[PDB]
Amino acid sequence: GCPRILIRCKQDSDCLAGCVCGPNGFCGSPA
Amino acid sequence: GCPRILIRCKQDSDCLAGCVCGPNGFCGSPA
Amino acid sequence: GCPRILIRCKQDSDCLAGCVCGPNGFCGSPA
Amino acid sequence: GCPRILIRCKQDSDCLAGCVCGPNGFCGSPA
Amino acid sequence: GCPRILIRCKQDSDCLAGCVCGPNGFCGSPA
Amino acid sequence: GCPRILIRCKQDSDCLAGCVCGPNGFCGSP
Ligand code: NA
Ligand code: NA
Ligand code: NA
Repeated sequence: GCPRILIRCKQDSDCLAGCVCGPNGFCGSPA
Repeated sequence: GCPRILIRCKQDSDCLAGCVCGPNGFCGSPA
Repeated sequence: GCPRILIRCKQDSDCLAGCVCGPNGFCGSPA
Repeated sequence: GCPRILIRCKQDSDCLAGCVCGPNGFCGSPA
Repeated sequence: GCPRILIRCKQDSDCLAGCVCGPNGFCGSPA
Repeated sequence: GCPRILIRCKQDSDCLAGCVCGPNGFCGSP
């Protein structure tokens, strides 16, 4: 799954492996 | 999954969620 | 001390060395 | 530019390269 | 523009914003 | 002290709070 470090993002490729960019503008797991 | 950031460790609890302290003294995925 | 990177957690072992999982679900110093 | 990881700071040197300490005590891009 | 945190990768999307996955299997700045 | 995340550095200001740029070229505890 996605690391739980808070990282702001605008798109999914901004995030670490396993993550997508959530509607809150942070990297998160895609569940 | 363990995050793939390189983190030096002594013991498993030094590591982020999903990780253990591997043979080579870095955090990594179990086995 | 606990590094001042914001990381969400469920239990203490989710956090980096020096940190515990606070009642707000973020890593921090046991102080 | 400053990495978009949430990191608390009291002064710019607390942050990663490219970053300054913003008005709310987190690391961010200058200006 | 790539943060200088050492992160191992298999593909560019594994890396933070501004980074690509070098032939070295680490996140780094592109050309 | 300093987090044990590997961060490459040229100077101390490249590092997180409590850290300096050590002779190994990485941020560490002073
Ligand atoms: Na831990
Ligand atoms: Na710094
Ligand atoms: Na990415």
